[PDB]
Amino acid sequence: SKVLVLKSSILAGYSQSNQLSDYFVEQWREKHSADEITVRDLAANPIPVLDGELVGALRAPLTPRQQEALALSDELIAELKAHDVIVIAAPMYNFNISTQLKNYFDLVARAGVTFRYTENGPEGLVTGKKAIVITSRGGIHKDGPTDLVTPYLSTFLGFIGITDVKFVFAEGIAYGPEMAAKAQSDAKAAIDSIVSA
Amino acid sequence: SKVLVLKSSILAGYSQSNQLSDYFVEQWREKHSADEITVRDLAANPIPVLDGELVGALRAPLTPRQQEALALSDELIAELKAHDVIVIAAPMYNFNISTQLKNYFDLVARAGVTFRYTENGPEGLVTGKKAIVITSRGGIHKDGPTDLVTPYLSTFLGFIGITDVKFVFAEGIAYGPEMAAKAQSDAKAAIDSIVSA
Ligand SMILES: Cc1cc2nc3c(=O)[nH]c(=O)nc-3n(C[C@H](O)[C@H](O)[C@H](O)COP(=O)(O)O)c2cc1C
Ligand SMILES: Cc1cc2nc3c(=O)[nH]c(=O)nc-3n(C[C@H](O)[C@H](O)[C@H](O)COP(=O)(O)O)c2cc1C
Repeated sequence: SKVLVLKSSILAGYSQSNQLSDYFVEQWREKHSADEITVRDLAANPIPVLDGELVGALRAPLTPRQQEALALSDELIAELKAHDVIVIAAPMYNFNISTQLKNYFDLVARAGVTFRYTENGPEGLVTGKKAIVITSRGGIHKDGPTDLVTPYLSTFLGFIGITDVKFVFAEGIAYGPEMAAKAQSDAKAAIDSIVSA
Repeated sequence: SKVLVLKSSILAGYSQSNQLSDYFVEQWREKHSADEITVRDLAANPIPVLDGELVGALRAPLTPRQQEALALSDELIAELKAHDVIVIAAPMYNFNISTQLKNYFDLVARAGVTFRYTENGPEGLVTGKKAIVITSRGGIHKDGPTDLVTPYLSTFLGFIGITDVKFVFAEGIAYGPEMAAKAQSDAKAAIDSIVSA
């Protein structure tokens, strides 16, 4: 089986979500040693912003910049469709996801490729996947009205076919050492229950 | 009084939200001729993505790139604080706002500048504003679970102090000519009720 890990924090080795993604990988390698794991760091190797020129590349001959972004989109969709387990690190910045992750989403969502229209609605074409979202927050938003990230991720992932999503939260990072420790400990325990399922 | 219009679509003169923002400006000029209106097109003049280098500029001496982004952030916050009425065009792309608008948000949200921490929580420092969100959608999401854009905008704007927000929806653009006409007509009528309040 095949695991894809998508890192999206801008805080590099200080990132809470990267430390937790790295813990997931460690645990996965020990407990499922035959599985191949690919890590894509969307901050280290940024995906361009979706602009008018790029959306044209996805939807006459293309400019160099456009051909290249189509190629990238194809590469990213191919990689997603190639993996069985999708781990998405989704730190919350200003009540949204990171722009790093977003730009990835904007190249992956493509009609007739990752979803298609039917009579009874759109349906996703990325099938058979199990996702895990590792989402870190300075504050505490879980199950509250200020967490749009969680439902947005469920919505966006479901749209492209990924309806089996498990969320791992690391909240209250900003609230001192007991709380930041609690966040790590709680997230790791959640990861452990997933890895040993 | 002073009106700031923030355009965020990537579809230029084909943009539904830009056409509706332009209608708002037209109507505002006719009905409040003394008011000064500023239009900032976040697609035409893009704001950089918030990355590790830039967040450093906001939070030792800075690189050229960092000083410049601080300067930009200061300019954007100064402009926002200078206006009374804030019109934000928020087309929905892949269940989020545009990255164009987002990058603006990521430079405007700054502790001790647009919000501050207190004992009873954070409180916004952009006070006295009236916002209008003009949000366009191919589908129909209003009051449903797939509209995270609306609560995200309320949340993010409220965080920085902008708690008086009125939403103008133009939905079902993608559903043929009666529906796209309906969207325009319904949005314009909503704008009209706002402009003549
Ligand atoms: C740009 C910026 C924006 C942030 N916005 C929020 C916020 O909306 N809500 C919150 O609870 N924490 C916020 N935080 C705190 C982060 O969510 C917290 O540091 C989390 O650990 C980030 O994950 P990371 O370390 O993997 O990048 C923000 C941090 C930064 C850098
Ligand atoms: C990149 C892309 C993504 C889109 N995503 C959605 C979507 O999530 N939901 C929806 O209802 N419409 C979606 N649409 C349709 C737009 O919301 C619709 O065309 C709206 O009119 C866009 O505003 P604009 O013309 O001002 O840019 C999308 C369009 C594009 C270009």
